[PDB]
Amino acid sequence: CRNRFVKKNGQCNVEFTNMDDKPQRYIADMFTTCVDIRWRYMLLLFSLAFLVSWLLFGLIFWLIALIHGDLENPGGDDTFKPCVLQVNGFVAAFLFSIETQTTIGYGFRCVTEECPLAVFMVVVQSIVGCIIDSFMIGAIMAKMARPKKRAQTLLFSHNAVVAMRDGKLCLMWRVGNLRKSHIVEAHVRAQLIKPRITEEGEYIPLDQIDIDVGFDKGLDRIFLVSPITILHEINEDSPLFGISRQDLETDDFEIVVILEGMVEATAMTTQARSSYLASEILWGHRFEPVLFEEKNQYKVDYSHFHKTYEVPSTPRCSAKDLVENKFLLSNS
Amino acid sequence: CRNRFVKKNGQCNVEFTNMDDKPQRYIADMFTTCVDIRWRYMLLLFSLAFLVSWLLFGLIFWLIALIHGDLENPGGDDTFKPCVLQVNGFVAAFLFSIETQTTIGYGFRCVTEECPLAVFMVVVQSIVGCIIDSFMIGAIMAKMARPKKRAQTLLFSHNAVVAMRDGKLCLMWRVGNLRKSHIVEAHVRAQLIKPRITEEGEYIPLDQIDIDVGFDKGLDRIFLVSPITILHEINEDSPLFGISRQDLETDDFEIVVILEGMVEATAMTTQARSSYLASEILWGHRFEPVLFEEKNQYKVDYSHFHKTYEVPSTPRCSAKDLVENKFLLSNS
Amino acid sequence: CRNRFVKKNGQCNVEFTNMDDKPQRYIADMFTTCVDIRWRYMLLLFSLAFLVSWLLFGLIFWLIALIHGDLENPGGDDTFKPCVLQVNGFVAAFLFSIETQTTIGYGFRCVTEECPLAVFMVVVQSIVGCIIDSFMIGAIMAKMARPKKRAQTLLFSHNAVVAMRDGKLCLMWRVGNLRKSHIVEAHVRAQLIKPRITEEGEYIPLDQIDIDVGFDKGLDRIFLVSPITILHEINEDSPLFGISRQDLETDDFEIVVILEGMVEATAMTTQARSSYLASEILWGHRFEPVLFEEKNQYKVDYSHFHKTYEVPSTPRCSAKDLVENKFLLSNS
Amino acid sequence: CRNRFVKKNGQCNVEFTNMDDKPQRYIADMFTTCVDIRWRYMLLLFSLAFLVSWLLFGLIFWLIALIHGDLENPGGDDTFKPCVLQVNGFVAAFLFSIETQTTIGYGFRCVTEECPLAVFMVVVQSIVGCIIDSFMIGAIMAKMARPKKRAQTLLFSHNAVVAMRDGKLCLMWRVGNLRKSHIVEAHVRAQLIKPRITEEGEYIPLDQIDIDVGFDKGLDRIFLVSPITILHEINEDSPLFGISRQDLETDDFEIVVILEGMVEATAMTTQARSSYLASEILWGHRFEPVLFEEKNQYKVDYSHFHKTYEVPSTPRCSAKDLVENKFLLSNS
Ligand SMILES: [K+]
Ligand SMILES: [K+]
Ligand SMILES: [K+]
Ligand SMILES: [K+]
Repeated sequence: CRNRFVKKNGQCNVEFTNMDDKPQRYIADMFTTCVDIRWRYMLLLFSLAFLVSWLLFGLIFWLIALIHGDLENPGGDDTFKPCVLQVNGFVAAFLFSIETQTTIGYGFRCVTEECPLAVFMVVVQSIVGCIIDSFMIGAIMAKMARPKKRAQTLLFSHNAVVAMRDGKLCLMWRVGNLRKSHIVEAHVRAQLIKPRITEEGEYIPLDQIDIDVGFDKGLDRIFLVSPITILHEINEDSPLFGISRQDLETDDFEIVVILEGMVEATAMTTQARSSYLASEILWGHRFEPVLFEEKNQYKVDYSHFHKTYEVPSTPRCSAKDLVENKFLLSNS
Repeated sequence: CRNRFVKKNGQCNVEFTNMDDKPQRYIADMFTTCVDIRWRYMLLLFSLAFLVSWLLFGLIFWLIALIHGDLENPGGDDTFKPCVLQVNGFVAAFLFSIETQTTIGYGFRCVTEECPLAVFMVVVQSIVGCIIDSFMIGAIMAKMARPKKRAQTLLFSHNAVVAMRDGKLCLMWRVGNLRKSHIVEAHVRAQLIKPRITEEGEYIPLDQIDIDVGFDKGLDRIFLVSPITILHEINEDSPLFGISRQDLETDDFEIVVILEGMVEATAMTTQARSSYLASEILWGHRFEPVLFEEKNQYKVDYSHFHKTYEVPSTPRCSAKDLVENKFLLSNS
Repeated sequence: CRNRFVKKNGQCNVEFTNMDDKPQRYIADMFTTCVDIRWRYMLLLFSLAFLVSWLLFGLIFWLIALIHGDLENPGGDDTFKPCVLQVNGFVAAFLFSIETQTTIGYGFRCVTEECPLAVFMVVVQSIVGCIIDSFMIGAIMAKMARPKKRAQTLLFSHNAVVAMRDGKLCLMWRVGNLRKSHIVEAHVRAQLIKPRITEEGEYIPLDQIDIDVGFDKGLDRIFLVSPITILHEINEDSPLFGISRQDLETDDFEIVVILEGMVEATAMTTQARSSYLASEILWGHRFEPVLFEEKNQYKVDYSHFHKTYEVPSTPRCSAKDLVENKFLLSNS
Repeated sequence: CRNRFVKKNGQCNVEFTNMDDKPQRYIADMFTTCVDIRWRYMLLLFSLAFLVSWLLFGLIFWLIALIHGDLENPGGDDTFKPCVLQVNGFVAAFLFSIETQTTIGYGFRCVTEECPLAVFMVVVQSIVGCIIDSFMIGAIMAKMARPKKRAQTLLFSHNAVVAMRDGKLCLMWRVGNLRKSHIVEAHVRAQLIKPRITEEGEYIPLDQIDIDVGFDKGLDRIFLVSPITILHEINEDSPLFGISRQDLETDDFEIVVILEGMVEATAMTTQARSSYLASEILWGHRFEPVLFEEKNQYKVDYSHFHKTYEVPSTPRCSAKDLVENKFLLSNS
């Protein structure tokens, strides 16, 4: 009866455990994780970094002010010039650190030509400042631009159907584009998922078996404007070959459907997924047409996308029987 | 007689309606939309964000100035130090907010060490400032760099022709590069569009049928320097197999041509398209050569690109007849 | 005798003329051109933009200062507050414009709360400022990162050779990686270039004919660490099938070799090219091995890369003859 | 006995020498190198650039201050206005240079309307400033984002095994994903590495021979969630065809395994590698299942990933013998 390996939203149902090296391997790939975490976390993270550099330098400057004796003479006089003007304490040293690294530079607190170490520190802090910004930009740039978001404007039919097209019995499901932007170099893939035991007695917890959508003839490549109906012809080499309408309400297995393509604007490949259980496949049905001609253009009614209608003319046996039977009649 | 599913510019003629979830699905993919809108909109949008953060913080600062009693003593004295110097009112609080977030920091209005909340607010606003900038950069970066713009320096012939090459009857159309930059890993695809009814009585509003350009042999991949003429050999497995010159002025259908490749500079796939109606296909014609040798290099005259000439030697029947007839003569 | 369509550096020898729409099509694709121009031009271009916005706003501010009467009272007094402090003339108005847009904000020239138009202008200029920066970043980012630069660390043999390998006569040329960085998902392509006339009497100025490197079997995909020798087996379906050693010093044609792959760091496809004329192909030679085992690793001597040695055992006739002859001996 | 061409981490064991043009070819591709060097080097490099521009301009400003006579009158008076206020010497000129290029602009040192050359210099320095930043961003952006880092969250089995599946003798190794992020458009490749001599007596130091993973049928493409076991069927066309269990402890050769795919977030192809020596291949073993059903989802125990168990039922001869023998029994 259960269960489902890929959910309908495409989300995969599985978890990794006892991975061992996970910590040290994630440090090297660390950038990859950083961009998948919630915004608030990536942000708080960066503000944490800012805050830390501001405090660090602030301390240096305050230390410098303390030792130089600026805390007691922040503004100096004819006989005395402070390292950095107007640093009277911690908060003052803090403010100056921020003003410097942010490049606001109000100027009320200001470096003088006196201390080479203060000057140096400012130099270092400036450079540092650029570095952190650069990381933030890249991170934000990257995360903002993730192509997996496009998979949410792509659509699969809630069900898959089996039915005759041009003398052949075919498993079909539908796909559609919810944006007027194109999916470039798009193509599809399908797989039958279920556990099995090889004739040698080897148990495969879940075997993934290719469902042929026409890859060989280059037919898995699609041009997607209006919703396309995807066809798997069930034949000798099909994993569904010996399955009939009654085997559908009995058998336990899963079909996984994939759509890969490039977001038109960024040319970044996105991968959309969904799944049909044997109990989500409608035998003897056909998809309702979503496309019609309004005279000087075409329109797509998306409310008909998921809808199917009964075709009582449809055979209830397997392709296998269907074929075999043909060769009794034709054989006699 | 009508109509056309893809226009000649490649623009697709169709519209989506009754999409349902459109709003909630567009929010998750929201970045994808943001980059396709007109510049002025993306910009005004960002300036809207800036303006909003400036006003927001300005209010905070003004509120802080008001309560602290700075509005009445903006410059302070020996006994009194304001939260932020020189904020006498709304506009002053506004100016300071901008100066801070932009990092101009003229310094006439300046934070003091007095209020931790003012200090904090400045901290927050600074961080915020970086965040908005980062988004703007990414957005601008992205939109500026869109690869679909390259499709406008790529070219299709205004017409397609049918004619004999090396003993075979072929549908041909032409493609060309208008930049001296290359289209990397380029390849082509073709499809016949028209409504049809399966032998089972199923209506397909528009069926998309592959036109073989040599995909199987890897011949759909092209190296495009000078204009290339693309050939579809019309044979047993061709959708045009049973079509003759007279069927061209009668029949209603459409041929869709695609060119996919990578912009040399960004290596981002662009997809160019165009279309030929049965009435835009010239039977019995041939393309005028645009390439000639000037002795130590080659030149392309692009004014000859679209031009075709009559070949009266050309057969007016279908490949089907042509073949079948060959097997009467050779059969007798 | 001449000439060469692709030079040895990969540079293509051809020019486009009479393109017509070139100007209006380049405006839409305008970004693509901007990144291919020399640095100095892209830079001067941007500094031109900066300079133009600084001058524009400077004028506005100066106009505002003039009308308000600030030019005569730049510092104001108890009874008079200028729009922007310390603007006494053109250069002053200019300096302030720059200080504002650059966010330096020394603060000597500073906006006051008086003029909403000055304030507004500052607002506008700030926003504008960000916009130009963003473009510069993207442009610089893009151009700096162009993948076509990697093609200069990729290498082709100065000559191609023909010779026997495992009982088959093969055209071979060599390729090599000059960086320890990998070329990801790399593959090769070859083509024979030369003008020809179809049996129908149609002249093709230059026909491009695929040279099979094993694409069908997936053998055109290579893993390139040490230099690889690329093999074209000359057989029935080869365009070189009927060519012998003597036809090489006579015939005029060209072979074009391509290597496509992804720069490991940016995963951006680069395309490297080179060319062999019939007179650059060495019949009866073999490449000198550049790889040898030094015991706990391997080394590549690149000075042997281009070198070839004579194999007098090599047949001087065409594959065609070679085959045909085999079937006399075996036929008698 | 030795040695290994690709290490187990994927690192390649080889070195390039006598490359000749290496310096001039690396200058054109210079960006590619810059991003592979250690952070500290790329950073120090950039800080070097900053420091150099600060010093350069500082000198100009100091020169200008010197000649104008500002060094003796940094603050000016009613009758005298300095080029740049408050530059009394070298360090002062330095500080101002930094303040300007960084856009901090404290304002204590400030340009006046007096010198057009000082003004000009500031203009130039500002523009320059933007330029360097832009490069730093791009560099940091790029390097931070390198897709080769993802290959460290991808996994190969420590050993490869040979064993029967569904009546066929197969070489198998395992692959797994250590992140819950997907590897998009992933596919695999395998190759047998070893030196050989063609029947013509030509020595190939290392020949790379394709191991068929199902490329022809499109089966080399995988959907990787849980660890997949990769199968090479050993048959007539297999390079391992004539190899038996005893040939494994004798022969010296290497098998190289590759996994190519796209980092889900950036859609940038990464290439992962590893290697199995004839002595790292376990004949007669089978992989321990890492996947099991916990009722409403699936889990992967990664500690079982590398583990194999003995299958005494396994034949010790080559596929060749195995086949040939079948045709004695069936032949008699
Ligand atoms: K500033
Ligand atoms: K200032
Ligand atoms: K600033
Ligand atoms: K400032």
